[PDB]
Amino acid sequence: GVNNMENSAALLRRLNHYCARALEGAASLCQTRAHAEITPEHWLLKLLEQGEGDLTVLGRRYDWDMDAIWQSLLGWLDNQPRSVRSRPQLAQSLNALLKQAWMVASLQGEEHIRSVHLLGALTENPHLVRCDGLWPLLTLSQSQLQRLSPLLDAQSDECPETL
Ligand SMILES: [Br-]
Repeated sequence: GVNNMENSAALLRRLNHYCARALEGAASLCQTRAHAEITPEHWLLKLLEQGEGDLTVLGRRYDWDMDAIWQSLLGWLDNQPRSVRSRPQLAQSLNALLKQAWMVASLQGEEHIRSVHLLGALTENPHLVRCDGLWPLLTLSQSQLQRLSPLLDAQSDECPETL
């Protein structure tokens, strides 16, 4: 009903501008391919496409083979079957990832969701993705991600706008 609808909408409003822009990009990509559901893989592809956020900073720091991650996401994208819809919806796994990322962020005292929170949610629930090439994203624990906040705040485009 109404309360559930408004809860899902409040969750979308909590996304920072980087993550929101990427989610819109994922929805646009789904529309061009006439796919019914926006998955976390569609979102991760668009996050990496923007390539200046928390994920890119971590990839650079920990020397992830970013090309192999991108190729795995392309492979996953091309292997997805068409599922007729004039307009896409968020997949069950995406609503779950969004909700868990907010819970990760809110437990840290944050008001907004950034890509590191989506990563934190993913590392604690690896089955939210069904793409083998995403294994580097599962290498850091939530405790490690939390400790990396000063580095992310110095290098990511998702950092605070003030000191
Ligand atoms: Br990124």
